[PDB]
Amino acid sequence: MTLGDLWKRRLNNCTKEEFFAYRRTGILETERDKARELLRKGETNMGLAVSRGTAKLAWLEERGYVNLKGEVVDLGCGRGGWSYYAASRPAVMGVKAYTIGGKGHEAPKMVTSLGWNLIKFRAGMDVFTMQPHRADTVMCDIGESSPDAAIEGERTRKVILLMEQWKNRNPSASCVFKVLAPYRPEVIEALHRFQLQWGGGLVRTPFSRNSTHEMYYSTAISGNIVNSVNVQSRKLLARFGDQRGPIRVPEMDLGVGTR
Ligand SMILES: Nc1nc2c(ncn2[C@@H]2O[C@H](COP(=O)(O)OP(=O)(O)OP(=O)(O)O)[C@@H](O)[C@H]2O)c(=O)[nH]1
Ligand SMILES: C[S@@+](CC[C@H](N)C(=O)[O-])C[C@H]1O[C@@H](n2cnc3c(N)ncnc32)[C@H](O)[C@@H]1O
Ligand SMILES: [Mg+2]
Repeated sequence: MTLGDLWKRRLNNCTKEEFFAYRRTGILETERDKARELLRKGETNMGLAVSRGTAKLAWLEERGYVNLKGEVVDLGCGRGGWSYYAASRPAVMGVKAYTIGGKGHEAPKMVTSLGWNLIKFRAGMDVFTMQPHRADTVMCDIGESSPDAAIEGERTRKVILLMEQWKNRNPSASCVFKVLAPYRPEVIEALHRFQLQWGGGLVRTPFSRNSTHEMYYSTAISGNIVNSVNVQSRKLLARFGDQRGPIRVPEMDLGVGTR
């Protein structure tokens, strides 16, 4: 049993009020008041982020932890926050975005955010059985939360295997992907093998809530994986009891227009 396993158990044991306060203590949170209503009413001429994912990927790019370029593939695009971010980057020439959709899953939001015309969305697509194709940048933000850490570990393992398949097709592609449950043993083993062959490392974004252990793997960074995970598990375990609120910041606005 790992520190992350203990964190998950302590999380599940919170009362409702305890969980709510812990979830957001000390986290950066974009102000989505305007964006949320525009999307709800069906406004398409908007550059405000379609989800909280946009600011997360922007942070990784602005830190130099990812370098989005060329032909990008967004595996599990959901509402499209990462696809719209990538399409706005001058170094990106095209985005192919795929998501399963259906009951309980978010379909792409359709807006004129800058570079929208460079995105090809395909909903109703399972990426785990889809054959890889050529790409310069492979992104994947898949990892559905579950109160069961063993399920979260298996979900994470499937994402890492997907990334190995895309790297097999594209050995030189840059990769950025969510690692939902990085502390599980089969996840450590799989990440170690990934890092051995492809380089990379893990990083925690400041927008990720304390109710998730998610870390992002990128081929553009480095770092001992076990040390990265345990550092994160301890920061999460130490935040239990903190009463400070979230840190509110403006939502990303990418502007509108074609590229
Ligand atoms: N103690 C407690 N734990 C909870 C509760 N709800 C969720 N959790 C735990 O927190 C984990 C993450 O919960 P969520 O924040 O809803 O997961 P998410 O993927 O971010 O969900 P979205 O907000 O829809 O994006 C769950 O897998 C549970 O382990 C709750 O009401 N009480
Ligand atoms: C919420 S999204 C990522 C958020 C996105 N990066 C953004 O910025 O809006 C994760 C998506 O992956 C989708 N997904 C999960 N499993 C999938 C699968 N096997 N194939 C395709 N899409 C999948 C889920 O429906 C979900 O919408
Ligand atoms: Mg989660």
